[PDB]
Amino acid sequence: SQPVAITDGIYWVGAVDWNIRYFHGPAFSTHRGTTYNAYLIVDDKTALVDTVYEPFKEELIAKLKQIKDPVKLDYLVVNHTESDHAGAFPAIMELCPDAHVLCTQRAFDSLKAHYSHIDFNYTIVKTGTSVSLGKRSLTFIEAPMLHWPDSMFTYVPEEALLLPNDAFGQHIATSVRFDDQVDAGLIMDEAAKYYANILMPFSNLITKKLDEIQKINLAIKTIAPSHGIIWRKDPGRIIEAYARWAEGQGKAKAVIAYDTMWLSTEKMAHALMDGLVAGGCEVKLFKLSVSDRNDVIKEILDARAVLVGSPTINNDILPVVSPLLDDLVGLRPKNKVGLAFGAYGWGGGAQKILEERLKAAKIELIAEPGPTVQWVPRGEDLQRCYELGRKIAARIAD
Amino acid sequence: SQPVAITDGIYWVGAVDWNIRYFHGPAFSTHRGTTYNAYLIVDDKTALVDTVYEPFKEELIAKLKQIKDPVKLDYLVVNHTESDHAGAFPAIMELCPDAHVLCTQRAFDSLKAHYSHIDFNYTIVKTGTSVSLGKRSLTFIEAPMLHWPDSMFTYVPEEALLLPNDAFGQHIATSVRFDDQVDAGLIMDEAAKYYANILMPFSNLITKKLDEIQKINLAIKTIAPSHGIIWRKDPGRIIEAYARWAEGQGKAKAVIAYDTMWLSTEKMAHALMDGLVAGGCEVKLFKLSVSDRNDVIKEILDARAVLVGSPTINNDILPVVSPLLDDLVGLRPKNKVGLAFGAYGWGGGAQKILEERLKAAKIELIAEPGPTVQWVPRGEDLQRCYELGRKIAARIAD
Ligand SMILES: Cc1cc2nc3c(=O)[nH]c(=O)nc-3n(C[C@H](O)[C@H](O)[C@H](O)COP(=O)(O)O)c2cc1C
Ligand SMILES: Cc1cc2nc3c(=O)[nH]c(=O)nc-3n(C[C@H](O)[C@H](O)[C@H](O)COP(=O)(O)O)c2cc1C
Ligand SMILES: [Zn+2]
Ligand SMILES: [Zn+2]
Ligand SMILES: [Zn+2]
Ligand SMILES: [Zn+2]
Repeated sequence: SQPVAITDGIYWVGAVDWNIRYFHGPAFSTHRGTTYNAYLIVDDKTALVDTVYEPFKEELIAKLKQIKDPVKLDYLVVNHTESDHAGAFPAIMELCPDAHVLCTQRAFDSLKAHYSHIDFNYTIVKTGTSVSLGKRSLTFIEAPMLHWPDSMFTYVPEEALLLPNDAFGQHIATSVRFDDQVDAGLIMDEAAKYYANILMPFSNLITKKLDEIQKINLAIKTIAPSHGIIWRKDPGRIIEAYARWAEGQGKAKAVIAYDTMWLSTEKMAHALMDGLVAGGCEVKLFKLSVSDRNDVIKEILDARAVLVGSPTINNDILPVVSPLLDDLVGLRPKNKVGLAFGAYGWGGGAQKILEERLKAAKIELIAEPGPTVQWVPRGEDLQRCYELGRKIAARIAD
Repeated sequence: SQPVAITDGIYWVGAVDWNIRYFHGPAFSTHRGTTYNAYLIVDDKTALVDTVYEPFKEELIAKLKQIKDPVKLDYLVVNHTESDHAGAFPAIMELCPDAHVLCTQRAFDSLKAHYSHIDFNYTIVKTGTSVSLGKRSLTFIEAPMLHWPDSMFTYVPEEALLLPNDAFGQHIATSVRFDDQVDAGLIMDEAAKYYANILMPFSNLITKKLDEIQKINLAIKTIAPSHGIIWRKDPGRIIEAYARWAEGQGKAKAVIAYDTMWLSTEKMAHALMDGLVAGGCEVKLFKLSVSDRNDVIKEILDARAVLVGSPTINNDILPVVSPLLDDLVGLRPKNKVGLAFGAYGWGGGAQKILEERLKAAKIELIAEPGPTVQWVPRGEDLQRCYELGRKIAARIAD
């Protein structure tokens, strides 16, 4: 209800969403809700950075009024136009028709598309352009595909404050606002779940952007994303993390996701696992119909190996295994080795589909024609899987 | 606990599984449990038809012993070798090592695969072979792929009793055993849920099989499946139902399955629905992340149109929509018209995938390049969808 000062004249005026359990419709599971972060920079001219998810506009406005009532607003920065950040645009614009919009070109197009019927003053910004607010100013950095084509970060020189919008955020609801008021390991895990499910496909763009920021030698003292905690005590940690994740070196870990109807594919999953562990490798095993897809993807970000298994039903794979596969193809895991496996009763069919989809995700099969078994595994069948797991372990070496 | 007599000398000795909520691993959802039906025919020689899911072997044996304790068993018929019916094979075979197995060739192969280490006396049966038990006898009818390659039905002429194993069954748990002690509409619906998710792919085989039985002019006075209620009062209904479902004529109904992240695909689903309803069509609308895939498939059995929609995320379809698509390809719905639709932000990509998978399920698209919208629908966009729903209605005619 109350705004929170990041420093004098700079306030967090977002909204906390405790009860939301799924983001992007079904796409992302938020076991602990999330927040919609918006920032108010007060000066000779005052600027509001991003807005809020439409259902929380009241909270935005109520917080704005707590800093200064008749909401002033000279500039309204729109770093991103998805709905969780631009949904309260009509309301804010209605509250200050004179507000000057600062956004990218693609942003401007999106904004006219999602709202039209709303006229407003503006200026398309590009990497490097800068507006002054008086004592402080805000410069911009275009971030195409650093989630969306319209994406961009805002930087406040005078304070070394970076406002990347989605980048560096984590989906978590707390009444506390800063990284130093939260458990280090828990918040870094949320951050990884975030990266893995949203930024994984743009890993190469992340390093490029990180380097650009590195060259220009930008001083970053605090990072305020659009979701979650504000990295005020140690931005370095999250920046180093993004670099490692985007590089994709990985860790000597393997994720095995699968499902079964009568346990044979499971017995194979188990043997494969034993081989992987014997080869000195950490293993995470997921029975998909009982695990969270986003929690599985998060584990894959650091894994060097991804094994997926399934029996064949009606000459296809088991439908619970589909989500993970189409999600992998779209997320484009970088630098991963893999394997498909599973049982069958007569003709088979799921193995082709599994290898097809795994290759479409650019994951290199450690073995064209993966382990397959008819009806039930026998001693040598499980032994072969064990050896295979041992092979994968040797390659994921480290 | 107690066996139930179907008629003197013929008893139901199966087990009721009240708490199972998912069958075939994740594949089939059993909102109300299921049962594993097995029958004991007593005569000069006594025969047991099918056994029971391994975890319920004690109930089987306990029931057998209440009929006659030293379990006698001269013949053990194995109509089907999946585990829900042959899981207690070891235990029965160890209780009567001399039992004579009567099964198909493919059954015999499966049996040696899933068990080996168990030898038993037997005789491969074919359509027409018949064994006598004294006063009554049992004749067999091979039923390849009427679910499994090893499937077959058992017929007891003296009583006009058909024991089809899975065919004609329904996944439902009740303490009552017969169709006349259950609501007609509820049991027929469960029967349809069953047919749609298991038998839909073999609808052509179903009519052939129904015809062969028709010509041979078999007197069926009672049908005792391997799951659910026993059709003892009106076998006709369930046989006529299978005929109509297998035929695939359908009904003037349309199923629309979809999901969205921001509501545009939903608004399109809505428009398409209005057109379909305006054209005199019944419509079932399913938001996939909140509906039961099996419940959705059941509705498609009767539908003449199947519309599937999805926005595009990372150049792919939304992962929640995958299960239904791969399940439709494998189930091969007979004689269906369809359409794919959805929104997108820039490049698109889900429409291609949707149409491909829809074709792969041999569903005739009522329009290659289905309705697609960028960002949000505008008036003409929804109008167009409305017209399309209107068009499909016209074809679904009736
Ligand atoms: C409804 C159902 C449909 C099936 N369809 C096929 C099929 O099309 N092709 C095949 O080769 N096996 C088929 N099977 C057999 C399974 O692939 C086989 O039983 C396997 O051992 C099960 O693997 P699991 O124990 O890992 O679940 C089917 C089994 C069931 C229950
Ligand atoms: C995480 C996320 C990833 C996206 N990826 C793509 C993409 O690869 N290609 C595209 O054309 N649009 C993409 N979009 C844009 C959506 O397709 C677009 O916003 C659409 O309007 C959402 O459909 P809906 O309102 O039915 O949920 C993406 C949107 C989000 C939120
Ligand atoms: Zn409040
Ligand atoms: Zn082990
Ligand atoms: Zn009991
Ligand atoms: Zn309406």
